[PDB]
Amino acid sequence: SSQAWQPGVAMPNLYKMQRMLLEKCDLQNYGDSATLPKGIMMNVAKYTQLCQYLNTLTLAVPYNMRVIHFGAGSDKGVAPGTAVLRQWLPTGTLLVDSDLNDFVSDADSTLIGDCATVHTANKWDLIISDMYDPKTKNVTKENDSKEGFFTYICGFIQQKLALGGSVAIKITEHSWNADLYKLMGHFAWWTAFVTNVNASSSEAFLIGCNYLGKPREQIDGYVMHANYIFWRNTNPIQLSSYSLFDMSKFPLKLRGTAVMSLKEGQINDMILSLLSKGRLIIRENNRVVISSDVLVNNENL
Amino acid sequence: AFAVDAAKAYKDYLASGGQPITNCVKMLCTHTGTGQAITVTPEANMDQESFGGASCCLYCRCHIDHPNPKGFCDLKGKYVQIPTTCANDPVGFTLKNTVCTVCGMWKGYGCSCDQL
Ligand SMILES: C[S@@+](CC[C@H](N)C(=O)[O-])C[C@H]1O[C@@H](n2cnc3c(N)ncnc32)[C@H](O)[C@@H]1O
Ligand SMILES: [Cl-]
Ligand SMILES: [Zn+2]
Ligand SMILES: [Zn+2]
Repeated sequence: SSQAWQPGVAMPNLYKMQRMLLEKCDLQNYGDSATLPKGIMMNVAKYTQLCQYLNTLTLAVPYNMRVIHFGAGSDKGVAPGTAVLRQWLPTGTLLVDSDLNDFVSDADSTLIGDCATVHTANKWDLIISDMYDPKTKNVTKENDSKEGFFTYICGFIQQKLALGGSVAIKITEHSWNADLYKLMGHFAWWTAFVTNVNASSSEAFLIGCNYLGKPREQIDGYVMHANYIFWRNTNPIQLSSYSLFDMSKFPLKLRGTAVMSLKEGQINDMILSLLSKGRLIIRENNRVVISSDVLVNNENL
Repeated sequence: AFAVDAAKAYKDYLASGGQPITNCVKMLCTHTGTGQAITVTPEANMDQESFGGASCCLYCRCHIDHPNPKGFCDLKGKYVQIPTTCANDPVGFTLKNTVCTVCGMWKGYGCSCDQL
């Protein structure tokens, strides 16, 4: 439809309010591939459409913004998604990325290793994850909530996402976590966004917009994922690369959103309102310091 | 006294007919930019492609030290504009060419400082 000229399709609200049972994901357009512009990689196209969609939300965009990107390496040993994020984000935005395997990157700093080894002294305004293990795509076994790096991501959000910040976390039919959906109820708004270039995949980005640090809504994550699959199962999305050809309004506007440091006792309804509108970030404004835990072993003799 | 000469090695490899380094990260952009060589955001004009800088750097891509004595990289974290006719080998292009320190275009691919 007219959806084909959008960067992708967000989960309609009515599907979010259902109580479906989890079924297998059977996509009508399965196997089809979008025609990408000449020489453009899928992950560049995909991140571009993700960023085009995020431009339509009420993201907080402060000065001295801090973004961290998990799962940023490719099997090519480069970081196409990080390159798009850096293009999108205002110049000077502090960008850190990470992956299990070594890769070369345009980020300001890159940590190599299991994400659970990553620690940061500071809080973040935006968290992007493309972390994924293709071995989860096992149609012969039950599709249960997954732990692994999702357990890390849930804790990291609750501990290190600034109030007002946002996240975009890649999931698929089999790569998902019930607590992560439940955590989407701690943002002013949330959705599951499917890029039009990859619409034949059960992939989506779970987007939490403007973190409130407490539940606005109680979400059962097993039911929500079933709701997501029901939507995908019943709403074929036409593969489309159209939005890639209009880049004039791509850059994220440097809103200069205010940053304040506040203690949990000071977060009143008026603060919560400002957080909910993309008008306020709550965190310290100190230096950005990160580290990766390294396991040491001497296997000699 | 001994240090590997990766630049010479890549030049000789290309002259002997080797396939250019691939998977340089090409960006989507308007292609209405300034055309300067190395920029904080993609600046390709109609005659250029913009690439993520690190992916077009021989030293980054080969996991070797940079020539700069402090080991700094001119490309990492920026975007490099490559003439469309040379976009089949962005690494070779960035290695073989030099940026005009006055106007910021590639010498011989946009720099007109030596014409007034
Ligand atoms: C879809 S790919 C990365 C694509 C990349 N974002 C890009 O821009 O092209 C999935 C990534 O998740 C990473 N990954 C998966 N599990 C991980 C874990 N437990 N810790 C860290 N990285 C992980 C993989 O190494 C892999 O590079
Ligand atoms: Cl629910
Ligand atoms: Zn380099
Ligand atoms: Zn010049």
